Amino acid sequence: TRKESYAIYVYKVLKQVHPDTGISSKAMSIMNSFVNDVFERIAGEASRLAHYNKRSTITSREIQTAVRLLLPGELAKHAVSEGTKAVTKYTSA
Amino acid sequence: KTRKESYAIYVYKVLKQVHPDTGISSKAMSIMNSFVNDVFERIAGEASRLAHYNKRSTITSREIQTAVRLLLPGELAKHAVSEGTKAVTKYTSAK
Amino acid sequence: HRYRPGTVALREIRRYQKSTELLIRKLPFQRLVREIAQDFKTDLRFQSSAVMALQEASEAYLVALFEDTNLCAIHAKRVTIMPKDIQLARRIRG
Amino acid sequence: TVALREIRRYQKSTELLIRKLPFQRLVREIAQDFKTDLRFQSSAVMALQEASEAYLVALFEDTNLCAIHAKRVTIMPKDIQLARRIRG
Amino acid sequence: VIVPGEYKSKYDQCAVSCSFKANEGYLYPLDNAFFFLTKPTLYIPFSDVSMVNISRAGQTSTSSRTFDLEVVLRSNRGSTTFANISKEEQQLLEQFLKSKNLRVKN
Amino acid sequence: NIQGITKPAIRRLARRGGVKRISGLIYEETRGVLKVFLENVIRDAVTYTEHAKRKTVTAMDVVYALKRQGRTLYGFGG
Amino acid sequence: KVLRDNIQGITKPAIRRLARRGGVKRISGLIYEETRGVLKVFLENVIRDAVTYTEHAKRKTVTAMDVVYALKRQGRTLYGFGG
Amino acid sequence: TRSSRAGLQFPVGRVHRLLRKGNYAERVGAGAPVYLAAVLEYLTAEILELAGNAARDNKKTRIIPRHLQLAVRNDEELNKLLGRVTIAQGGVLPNIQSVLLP
Amino acid sequence: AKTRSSRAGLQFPVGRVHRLLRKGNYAERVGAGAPVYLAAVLEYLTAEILELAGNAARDNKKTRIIPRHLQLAVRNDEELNKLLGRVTIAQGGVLPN
Amino acid sequence: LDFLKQWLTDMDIPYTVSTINLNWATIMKSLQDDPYQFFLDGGWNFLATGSDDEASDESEEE
Repeated sequence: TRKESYAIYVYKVLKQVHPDTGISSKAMSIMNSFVNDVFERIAGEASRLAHYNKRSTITSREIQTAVRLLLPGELAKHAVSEGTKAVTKYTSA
Repeated sequence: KTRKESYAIYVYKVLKQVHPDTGISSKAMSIMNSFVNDVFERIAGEASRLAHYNKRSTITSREIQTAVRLLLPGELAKHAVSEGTKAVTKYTSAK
Repeated sequence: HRYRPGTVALREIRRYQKSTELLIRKLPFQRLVREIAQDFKTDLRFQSSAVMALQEASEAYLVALFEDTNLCAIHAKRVTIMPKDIQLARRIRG
Repeated sequence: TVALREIRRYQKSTELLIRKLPFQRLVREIAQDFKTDLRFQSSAVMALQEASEAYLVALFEDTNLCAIHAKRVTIMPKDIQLARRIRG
Repeated sequence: VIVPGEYKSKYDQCAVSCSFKANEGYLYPLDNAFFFLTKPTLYIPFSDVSMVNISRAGQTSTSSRTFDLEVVLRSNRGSTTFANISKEEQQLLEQFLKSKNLRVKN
Repeated sequence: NIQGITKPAIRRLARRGGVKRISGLIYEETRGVLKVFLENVIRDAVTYTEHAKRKTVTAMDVVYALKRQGRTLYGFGG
Repeated sequence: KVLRDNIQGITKPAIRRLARRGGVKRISGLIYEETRGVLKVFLENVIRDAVTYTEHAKRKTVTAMDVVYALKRQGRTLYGFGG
Repeated sequence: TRSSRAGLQFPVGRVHRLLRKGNYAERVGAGAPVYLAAVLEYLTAEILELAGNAARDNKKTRIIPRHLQLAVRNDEELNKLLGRVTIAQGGVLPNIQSVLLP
Repeated sequence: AKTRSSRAGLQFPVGRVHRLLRKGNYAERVGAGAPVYLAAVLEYLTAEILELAGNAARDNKKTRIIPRHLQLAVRNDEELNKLLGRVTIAQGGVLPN
Repeated sequence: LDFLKQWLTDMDIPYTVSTINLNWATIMKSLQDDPYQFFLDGGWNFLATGSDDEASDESEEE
């Protein structure tokens, strides 16, 4: 059966951040549940913000404010910088 | 002005149904409306979560029944499921 | 008559437990809040009901924290609260 | 003195201190009250046990802190209810 | 010989469990004494029993093994407090105590 | 500013809490705690406003911020 | 059928090793039964929510997914089991 | 009308629309708004009766937030349902520790 | 290029994340700008935790990362400890103290 | 840590870095009983770990 896993991409991220390092299946499950949890947190915050400002569509602005709220300070700064760079490259392409 | 919807009319109706003499201040009514909205939001969040968890689009009465069974401390939950099952039976009877 | 130490304090405990009034003064607290909010966005205006909400939220937080502080002191077998108690309470709260 | 080590040995380890099968039987015992014929997943049993382990560990941390405030190096039960109530 | 009593505890049981010296053990009533098992095995004869008292708190958890019973023996000046008793156990013990006509302080 | 939350007022708060005797360092330390908690709430409130494209801190936004923090408030918002 | 003393299955050395992992130095005797009770209350809370999720699921097995979901309601989410 | 059909006070049709608008699901059950309106009405009834009893105790005929706070905090169940919530102007239950007393 | 994750250049799946937001009913219709930014955020967070975990593993000298390393990094780093304070990492253990 | 290491090198005192724990009590008692028994059983190199456990995983791919 197909299983919805971020693991395939998480392994790529792991090798880019640290080439020689490997991962146990247990830690890999930790990361899969981590990505699911953070995704649900940010997406839920964006949905509430869309309802709160009465917008019917989530957008990059909602996601970045959701990041600003949920993340603490330093990760919030670096995450918003990386994310705005990411939407910037995507749009410029 | 804009049309702003609050549940105050129904809160006030129920307040007569239970204690006819007593009235409700506007501030306490705002508190009660906030409580009603929060309770509905919590129950709806849990019910939608259950439907998503179990791969069921439709929010049928069973989903909200589980939500009431979960969110509330149980000694209100037993009542709340009871009146609601009664209500669904009544609505099925009527058309 | 000269009240013995502590009795008037107990009287105030009963008094302000009965009362349902704001125990921090509105304009000093509003000035304080505005001073904090200078950092995040300068020249920011406040809805007055919003300021009231910040105030009562802070009151609830400090009241519960003083309850925990007093519990810590009574656990410490000391009637007078000390800062030690406040750190202990917040550290348990986490 | 071995008591002082005995803090520091188990702190490193990732082992689950509560023995596996008595926890399984406890979990099924609690299950029986709410529903019977319930066939738990083994993964579910380990998931329960790990959370219980962490919760008790944090509780004992707060307990020892309460004792240190009291000038008592021994945890007393008053520390347990104090930590529970302040945590809420 | 001593025959076990015909007095039935909670759930038809013949004894009641409670903690002592950091150890859980049973109490068995009998014709002329209470026998507390098993470390240390303690006899409390009714004739030597001076009086008993009950201590209780007010909380929702009172229904779960909370009430306490303190007995005094005057011959040895020995006071023993019996912790961890629930509502039904306390009621059955008190019923036994009136039926035996022992002095219950309060 | 934070000094405006003065010793009589801290005593009044502590008496509402239950405290009978109060040490002197309590006032300064409590002032610090109030500073910290107010920062925590206000950051979320003003962030909510920057999303909203308003220049004022609305009480509804305050309620949403306190909801996010978990220290929910009822009555001063819908 | 019926089980008893399973909470007593939590052993005194297990409680002491827990307290030592948590940093405790000297342990009073009364700690053990109350820690047993605290563990007990936490377990009925978690198990009640999990079993409720399963009764919604129309399933006779309490999946680790439902366990995680109950813990998430309790606000003590765990990573590593299911997803 | 459906609210009369289900014999309830809180609005079944309004709850149905608002559930649809909330994006809780692609589909929203027919008895879902009925059941949810029943639950919400029961909760309002419980809180209102407890607050009214507290108001009679406090010698009032309108319920102020102090009555709501007193009801919620004194009732063990409602304290758990609304534990994190703080009621505006509600105050704290009078509770004073034993050692403090003379 | 052809695939959306490539047109962005993101590792985590832009297209799949779009599908998840669309199916989750988080809004009536999710915009096309949102999923790219979200996938970027998840990339950055996973990268941070993975770097810290590998660093802890290098102190331990073990090449593989284990949930002990994962929990050690999370608890020790103040910032990510605020992000995941309520979380418990399974078989993580407790830090020395 | 670097300052401590430089200071100890200046004092000319060999140092050890490790993570394991044993008593101080039993080592003191045994070494009063015989100052050389611990050098016989390997000296201060025993703190260095040679074989504690083995940990691994099957695989991680998809």
